[PDB]
This record gives sequence, structure tokens and C-alpha cells, in this order.
Amino acid sequence: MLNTTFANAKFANPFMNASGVHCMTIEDLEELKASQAGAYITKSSTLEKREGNPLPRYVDLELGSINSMGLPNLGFDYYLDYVLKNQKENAQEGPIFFSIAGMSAAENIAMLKKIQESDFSGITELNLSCPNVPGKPQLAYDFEATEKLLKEVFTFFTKPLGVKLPPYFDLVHFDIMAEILNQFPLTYVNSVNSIGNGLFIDPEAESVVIKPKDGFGGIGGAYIKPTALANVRAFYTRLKPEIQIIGTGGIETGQDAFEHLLCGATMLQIGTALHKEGPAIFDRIIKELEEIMNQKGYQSIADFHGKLKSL
Amino acid sequence: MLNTTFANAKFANPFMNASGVHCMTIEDLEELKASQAGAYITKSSTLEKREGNPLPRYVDLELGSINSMGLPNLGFDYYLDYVLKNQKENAQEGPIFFSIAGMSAAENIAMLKKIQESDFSGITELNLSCPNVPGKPQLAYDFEATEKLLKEVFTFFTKPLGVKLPPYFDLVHFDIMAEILNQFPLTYVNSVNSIGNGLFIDPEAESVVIKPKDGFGGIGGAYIKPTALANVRAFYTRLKPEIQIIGTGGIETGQDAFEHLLCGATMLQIGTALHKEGPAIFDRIIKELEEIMNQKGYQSIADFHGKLKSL
Ligand SMILES: Cc1cc2nc3c(=O)[nH]c(=O)nc-3n(C[C@H](O)[C@H](O)[C@H](O)COP(=O)(O)O)c2cc1C
Ligand SMILES: Cc1cc2nc3c(=O)[nH]c(=O)nc-3n(C[C@H](O)[C@H](O)[C@H](O)COP(=O)(O)O)c2cc1C
Ligand SMILES: [Mg+2]
Ligand SMILES: [Mg+2]
Repeated sequence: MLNTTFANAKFANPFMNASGVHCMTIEDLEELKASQAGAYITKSSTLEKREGNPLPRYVDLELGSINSMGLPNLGFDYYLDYVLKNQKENAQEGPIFFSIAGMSAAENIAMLKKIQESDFSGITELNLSCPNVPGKPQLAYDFEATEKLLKEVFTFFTKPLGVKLPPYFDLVHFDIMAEILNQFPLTYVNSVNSIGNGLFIDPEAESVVIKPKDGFGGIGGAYIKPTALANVRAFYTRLKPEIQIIGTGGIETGQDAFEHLLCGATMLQIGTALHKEGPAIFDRIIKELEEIMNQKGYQSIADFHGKLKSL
Repeated sequence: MLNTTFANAKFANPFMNASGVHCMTIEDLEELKASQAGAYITKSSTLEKREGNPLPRYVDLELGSINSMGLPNLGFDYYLDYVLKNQKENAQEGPIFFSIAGMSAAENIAMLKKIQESDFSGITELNLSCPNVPGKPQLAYDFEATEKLLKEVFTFFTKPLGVKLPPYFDLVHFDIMAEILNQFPLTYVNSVNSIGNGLFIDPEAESVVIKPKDGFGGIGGAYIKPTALANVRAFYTRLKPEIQIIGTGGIETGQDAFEHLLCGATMLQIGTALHKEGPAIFDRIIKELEEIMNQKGYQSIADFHGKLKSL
């Protein structure tokens, strides 16, 4: 019942891991391949391997999570080499997603050039929103810089490309971003990355809970679902139909998934919940969503996709 | 134990209602005066009385609330007339706060000029962040427009003035705003107003829960505490000491209050929790905070104010 068509490809279901969660190593990736996830994406990579920020840098919270990982990853070449080899095995339905988060415009262009020249036939996700890199603000909050980068990207990148965006909180910002994005042959928009620079405090110790950036980190989980749903819906009613949407944020139950789909998301990514539960979450949430559909008499996501009703 | 000095005035405790909650009518205000709240603030007013947005426009949520009130208020003259008469009675310790949220720069300047010319001896709060006025984005997200307005304001406004700000999620934005604000003889910064344009969905009805703006509304409550604490802390380490801070967002228990104070807030405002519990909340939360202080051996807020520890 969850069969999904996205980026002109077929997926068994819309569920995926969110970049950064359970996708650091080849072992992690193979575990996602073995799970019931409809598709999976690699950890955002940089040209060179990164150790990331000092620990502790991730903490589970009652209402979600907080983190400042600092883009730890095994490097662009590691992930490219992996996806290229798996591609040749045709051992999975649906292409693999490849996330990149260059430390600079030049690095992003360099990696995109390499992907374009390689035989990679999967999907690429350009991360314009990492909120945990010291001294490096979220690019997608600089509309001018974002448009400038994308224009250069599309002068050469012809393969499927999506952009991971930070959350927006003003309708005019959605209008501005949509106008910018609609001018490009983008495959999709992924809303949203973590709510940036939040803070969690241990009242007993009177201190923060993560070491980097004086305790400031990206917030995920139940805390951000209202924002995530709003972003998915706001872009759904503004983006040209050629640009599909991946919904990310606060997805833990079939009900949460149902809500994102009702808003307009086609694919769904799970971050915090997956970090806590492991790959087994996919089998659980798929069953929860199917139960909701069965109760409503729905046999396909098309029966309710994007049909959220206004009052 | 909670005696507080703010804007050169003395308050019995730091607790107040958040503008917009339990402060619409004179009756509401008198109820706050009768409560244990250390101080209170009026509903943000406009030059003309406003009916606000269509109902339903406010809904209680398990993790907080969502709303799109649309600035319903009885008009500037109603509130000014009230505070002026109440001022003459000397029936309360600490000045009353007066919030204004003009529909335009001209409207804000007009109200500020009227306050300046009146005998009002209390504190004024300029709302630069209402996220529920259709076609009117949050001014504080337009740094240029914000600085331009404040420069004009301070060419004539000499009375205590604070600004209610929306939440920021990028450290560079805190830097930019702090630089702008530090050039003025501002009395305080109030962080934060609601997380803007969030969405809540009733999965059974497959629809939004508020009527205006297709269901998009300001999010308050537990959902936003991480963001609220971060904003209070980020400005505390960036603002010149002359500018104090009012912490607002996700305050429901003494522990939540303790956390805001630990971050650097001097006064504390309660929105969602007060909306749900009523003025009795002040008695409860004051006792909860005092119990926390007693267990830690603290006899004054100065014992921990702004002392949040980094790792
Ligand atoms: C530990 C951790 C690491 C993350 N790293 C990345 C990353 O490398 N690239 C990216 O686009 N998003 C990253 N994110 C953000 C997620 O992809 C997702 O957007 C966020 O957690 C919101 O979803 P959630 O509510 O399900 O957690 C990370 C999140 C977490 C919790
Ligand atoms: C029903 C309602 C009305 C509000 N109206 C105003 C307003 O007129 N002026 C203002 O500065 N903030 C207004 N706010 C926002 C609050 O002052 C406060 O910043 C927000 O609710 C975050 O605090 P909380 O987590 O305790 O609810 C309103 C909030 C609610 C829930
Ligand atoms: Mg599989
Ligand atoms: Mg009283």
C-alpha cells in the first residue's frame, strides 16, 4: 500500500533514515539496506574526512534530541566509492541518496563536479543547512548566497539533485525561497534539518549537556514536528509540481508519517527516532501507517497525499 | 528570596504574564494585579480596536499551544487610559508594562509619541515579532528595517523601552541583532515570542486545528523551551550590561524558571501555561522555584543568575 514514485524512481515505501543518523559507515549503510526502509541516504560528506566536534555532542531528550556533531564523516571518496560499487550489484529497489555538505561553496562545487563525472546514477542531496559547524552559518538563511550557488551548480549538474533546508518561520521567507528554487530543474526539497542552535540544561548540575558551542545544538524530535509539518506544507503549496518534497522532522509513529504525507511530503526521513530505536523502527512505523490507512479504507498514499484540509 | 531589580525598579518576584495572555481587558489586568505575579503587561495594542482573526484561533496542545489570534485588542487609548489611572493609585509594587504592536512603522511611532507625551511612568514593550498578522511578516527578521525604526524611535523616546523579539536560530543573527541593539539606550530585550508559523494537524479529521492562515500559527509551550533558553542565553552573552533580559517561552514549572534565570533572564513571562492554569499559576511556580533554591541553599536569584555552566 505504501508503494511510492519519487524522482522518477520506484520505492517500496516512503521511509528513509535522515542524513546523519545510522549512515556513517558502510556497516551502518548495509544495516539500512537490510532494514524495511524504502530508501536510505549517506551521512553528509566533506572533501576530507572529519572527526567532528568534541564529546559529548549528542544527547537523547524526553521530547527529542540535541546535538552538535560537527559533520563527522569518512570523506567524500569513501561514500562515492561505496555507492558506485553497490550500484553495480543491483541488490536493491530504488537508488541510494548521496548527501554532501561542503565546508565552502568551492567544496560543494568540487564534489558535485565529481559526482557528475562519476557513473553515479543515484540521487544527490545538497545540504544547505548544517547548524553545527562553528563559524559557518546555515547557507539557506542567506537567500542571495543560496541563489548564487544554485545558479552555478545548474550550469553543469544534470543528475537528480535535492536540497536539505533549515526551517523557516515567516511566510515571506517561504515565498522568497520558492521563487528562487522554482527557477531550477531541482528534483526535490527536503524540509527540515534541525531547529538550529537550541539549548538544553541540566538544572541539577546547572550546566549545558553538550560540549561544543557552549551547549548550543540542533533540536530534533517531538519538539520540531509543528515546524517541520509547516515547512513541508508551505513549500508544497508554493513549489512547482516538478519539485517534490521529502518530509523530515518529528517522525516517530505512523500518525506522524500520515501527517507529513497529508501535508505534501512524498518521501519521509527519520532522524531522532531512528537514532534511539535502530533500523527496527522501519518495520514498526510501516505497520502503524498501514493500520491507519486500513482504518480509513485507503489502499494507496495517493488517497490522501497532500489533502490536508483547511478550516 | 525572589526580590528582583529590573529597569531600575523593584519587583517582589520576576514572574509576569506574557503579553497576549490574560491581559485583554481591565478585568483581566486587575486579576493579574491581584495574583502573586511580580508584574504584568498589557495585551499588545494597535491604534484602533481590533476583533482579531476568525475562530477557532487558539488550541491547547499536549506539548504547548498553537494560535493565530490576529492581535485582537481594545485599542491604544483603552490601555493608556487604564495604566494612567492605575498609576495614580500607587496600589502596586513595580510599574506596569505596556505593549504596543503597530500595524506599521507609522503606527508604532504614533503610539510611542503618545506614550512619551503622556504622564505614563511605567515600562513600554515594542513588539517587533507578532507572527499572526496576515500579510505582515515579523519585523525583527528584517535587520535593516528594525534598525531604521529604532533609530527614529530613540530620537524622541526617553522612557523605559524594551523590545519583544522573535526567536533566532543562527549565531550570526544574534551577532547582527546585538550590534544593532547595543547602539541604543534600550532598557531590555524580551526573548522570545512564539516560534512562528508552525502547524498542528488532527489526523482523524485530516485537517488543521485553527481557521486563520490555513492552520499556520505561533507555537508556544514545551515545544519551544530549547529555543527560548538559547535566545535568552545568546543575547545575555552579547548585549551590553545596560540592556537586561526578560525570558519568555516554555515556562511552566519552577525548574523551567530556574533554567531561564540561569541563562541570564531577569524577569520571566508565562504565556501558554498561564492560559491553561489561570493566575493561580504564579503562586504555584513561585513556591516551586523557592523550593529549588532552598534545596541548593540559595537565598537570592543573584546566587545563580546567569551562571549557566559550559562543559
Ligand atoms: C546525530 C544527528 C546528526 C545529523 N547530521 C545531519 C547531516 O549530516 N546532514 C543532514 O542533512 N542532516 C543531519 N541531521 C539532521 C537530520 O537529518 C534531521 O533533519 C533532524 O534530526 C530532524 O529530524 P528528526 O526530528 O527525526 O530528528 C542530523 C541529526 C542528528 C540527530
Ligand atoms: C493566545 C496568545 C496570544 C499572544 N499574543 C501576544 C501579543 O499580543 N504580544 C506579544 O508580544 N506576544 C504575544 N504572544 C506570545 C507570548 O507573549 C509568548 O511570547 C509565547 O506564547 C511564548 O511563551 P509560552 O511558551 O509561555 O507560551 C501570545 C501568545 C498566545 C499563546
Ligand atoms: Mg531493505
Ligand atoms: Mg499582586
